[PDB]
Amino acid sequence: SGIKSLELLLQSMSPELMAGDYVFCTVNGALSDYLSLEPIATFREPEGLTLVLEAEKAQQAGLESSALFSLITLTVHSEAVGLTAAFATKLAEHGISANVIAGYYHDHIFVQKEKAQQALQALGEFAQ
Amino acid sequence: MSGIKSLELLLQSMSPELMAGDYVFCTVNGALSDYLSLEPIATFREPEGLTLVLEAEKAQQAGLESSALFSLITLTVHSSLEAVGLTAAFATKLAEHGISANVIAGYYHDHIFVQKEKAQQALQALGEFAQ
Repeated sequence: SGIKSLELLLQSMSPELMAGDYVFCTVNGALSDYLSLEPIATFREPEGLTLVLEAEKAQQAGLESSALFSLITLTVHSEAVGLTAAFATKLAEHGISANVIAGYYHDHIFVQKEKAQQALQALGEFAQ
Repeated sequence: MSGIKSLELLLQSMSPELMAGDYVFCTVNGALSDYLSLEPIATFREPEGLTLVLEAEKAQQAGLESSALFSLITLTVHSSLEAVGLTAAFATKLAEHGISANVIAGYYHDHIFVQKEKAQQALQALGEFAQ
């Protein structure tokens, strides 16, 4: 019953592909300097500020970014350990890299834009 | 054959490093600009509100109420934002020891928030290698 409580958690898992193209940038400066860019996500690394922002905004401000990513919010309904291992393994099996940002309420997964539809279908296999 | 490349990554050290500080997760209302003075290490704009990841006592005496304490581990292992198998590898190493991870992918490295009490065990799990 400690085994199968994870399989129950995974069955309640529900992926949601969100709107917008995203890019990861790294900048040097105060977070305050980049507020007008309205980034969805922020991380202060010792190497500099990570901005996750709409690809539109990134090139309007002419930042050297990354490949385009799509955002999948991951919901569970609703607990045990192994959730991240499970969804990341499922994505890995389809040659999809998962760049996860834990928010307060949900896990947010950034996948290659070209692989977004593939990732949604793969993660949607759990609720069956 | 994508599953075998994942296995090869699992069998490697994540080269973990424990960072200074106790961290907490918070959800707040309104603009990030309101909270700049708190100097959050991480930010996420969720539909349900702004997530802030903050030093324990920066959050505590800003009146945001007690969260569970987190330690921060960075993976120094060499990788990009499109290396398939890496999240599965580190997430698996942690799960094998009963450790839940709150992962934030940075531009350069993955950063993992684990419960403060499990910080040394997370280092041990993450630092495991085959050869």
